Amino acid sequence: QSLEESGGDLVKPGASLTLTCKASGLDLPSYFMCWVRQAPGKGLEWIACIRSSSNEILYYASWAKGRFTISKTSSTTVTLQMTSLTAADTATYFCARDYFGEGDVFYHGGVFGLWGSGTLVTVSSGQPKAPSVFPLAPCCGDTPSSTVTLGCLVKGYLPEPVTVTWNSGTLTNGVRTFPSVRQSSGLYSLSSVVSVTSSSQPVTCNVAHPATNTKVDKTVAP
Amino acid sequence: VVLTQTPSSVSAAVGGSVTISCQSSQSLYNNNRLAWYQQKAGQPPKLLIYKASTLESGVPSRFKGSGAGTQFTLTISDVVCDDAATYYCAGYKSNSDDGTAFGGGTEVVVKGDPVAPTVLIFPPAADQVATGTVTIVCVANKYFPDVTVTWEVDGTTQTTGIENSKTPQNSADCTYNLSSTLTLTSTQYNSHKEYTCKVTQGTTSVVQSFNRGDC
Ligand SMILES: CC(=O)N[C@H]1[C@H](O[C@H]2[C@@H](O)[C@@H](CO)O[C@@H](O[C@H]3[C@H](O)[C@@H](O)[C@H](OC[C@@H]4O[C@@H](C(O)O)[C@H](O)[C@@H]4O[C@@H]4O[C@H](CO)[C@H](O)[C@H](O[C@]5(C(=O)O)C[C@H](O)[C@@H](NC(C)=O)[C@H]([C@H](O)[C@H](O)CO)O5)[C@H]4O)O[C@@H]3CO)[C@@H]2O)O[C@H](CO[C@@H]2O[C@H](CO)[C@@H](O[C@@H]3O[C@H](CO)[C@H](O)[C@H](O)[C@H]3O)[C@H](O)[C@H]2O)[C@@H](O[C@@H]2O[C@H](CO)[C@H](O)[C@H](O[C@]3(C(=O)O)C[C@H](O)[C@@H](NC(C)=O)[C@H]([C@H](O)[C@H](O)CO)O3)[C@H]2O)[C@@H]1O
Repeated sequence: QSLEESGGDLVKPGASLTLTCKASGLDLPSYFMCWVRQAPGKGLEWIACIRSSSNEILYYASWAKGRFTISKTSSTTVTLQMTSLTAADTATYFCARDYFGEGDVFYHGGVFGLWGSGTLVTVSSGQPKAPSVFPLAPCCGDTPSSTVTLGCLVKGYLPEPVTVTWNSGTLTNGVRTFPSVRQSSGLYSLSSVVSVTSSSQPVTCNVAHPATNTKVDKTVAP
Repeated sequence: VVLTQTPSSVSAAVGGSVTISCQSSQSLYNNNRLAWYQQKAGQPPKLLIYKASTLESGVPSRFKGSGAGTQFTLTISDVVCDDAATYYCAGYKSNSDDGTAFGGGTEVVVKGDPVAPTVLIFPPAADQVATGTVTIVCVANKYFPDVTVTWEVDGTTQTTGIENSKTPQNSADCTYNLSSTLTLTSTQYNSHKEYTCKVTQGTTSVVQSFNRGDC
């Protein structure tokens, strides 16, 4: 049981784009499979559901029908064909299963128990940009302490997302990765810090940006 | 169908109670197809309650669903810090246009016991000035309740070039963390000397500072 959604580079307004949802350890046609979306810092918005087997049932949101098309391309995949995309269509697009059980019987109706992680679609005229990464350390005239807070500044990237780990995901404790913030220009910046006991040896932050296929590694010293 | 979720925002003390109300424009299918969700940053929504009142497996009795027809409520009792999140109602009428809808959302802020922030300032790496623009980072750790931030350069307050970002509440202790950045041209940075970051939590303040090239 996993849904893994895929699709969507950064795209220019006017363009079309197709998302896919692959299903692992579960067959899609017998359940109502839907697409939902969430714009940055905004609420959930239902788009459409489909059940492929028996009598084929489709239904859409009023703002979706005519522009977006939901369909089934296999027994483990459902698609969303988007068209005439605008900047307001920038969101994370989830894929979910509308279903609940009650003994010998199946039902459905706004009951989304199973969701995929999402696939960020970004509609913008801007050109993609990999992040400049800089180390964050305390000023060098300070006295070395027992513990120390060090970080990475991930500056000026597009589109979202970037992912920050530390020592390839082994160093988890003490880690504080802040939400991205958009500039006036359109680029995103982001910070991640971590606390460690001096004598432990050196912290490396790993900054992935799958949009540009860039993956930076930065080692930080006090 | 349209769901009207209320309130949009609510605060609650630990061990207190929260009450969220959904109101649908039309009767829902069988007078009971409303579900409640919990969402935290970076994750998809978790299903808490379905069919208006059935608990999903693994969800505590602390979450109660009630209502029928057009009016539905979620009550969270004995509020823990892990309950700090955004909650959503989701309703269904029928297999037709606008048949399923999500409510606007409610943000649950949990009043944990107050903590003052420690402040770190981070001067720009040597790399930055060479790129023309330079940005200076200031972080505020393990704190509650919220803070504002002020930037000075040579004792004069700053209006532009500023960007703040705040962590969700900690699921263990209810504290925020905040990062604030100040951005300048290299000619602005290489003119002035004393660079300051002033965090404020009502009465308490924490200034943190550094002089350019004390390095
Ligand atoms: C789940 C649910 O919902 N449940 C619910 C119920 O329901 C039900 C109903 O609906 C019925 C009717 O008909 O139906 C059913 O259905 C079903 C069944 O069940 C089953 O079994 C079947 O199936 C199976 C089968 O088997 C086999 C054979 O045999 O062979 C087969 O297998 C089959 O199968 C199937 O197949 C097909 C093909 O062909 C298909 O496939 C299907 O699938 C499907 C499709 O189609 O697709 C899937 C999907 O998903 C679905 N959909 C959906 C949407 O879901 C579908 C569908 O379903 C279908 O199609 C349809 O057709 O499917 C497969 O499956 O099947 C069947 C079908 O039908 C069910 O179950 O109910 C109950 C009750 O309620 C109610 O109430 C109301 C009131 O409000 C009333 O009203 C009234 O009335 C009166 C008179 O009497 C007067 O007149 C008035 O005016 C009115 O108004 C009514 O009557 C009633 O009934 C319910 O319960 C409830 O619950 C809730 C919770 O939330 C609550 O608790 C309640 O309570 C109350 C009430 O009552 O309401 C509330 C209130 O408020 C109160 N009050 C105060 C507070 O004040 C009250 C009080 O308390 C009292 O009164 C005291 O006394 O309470 C309760 O009740 C349940 O839940």
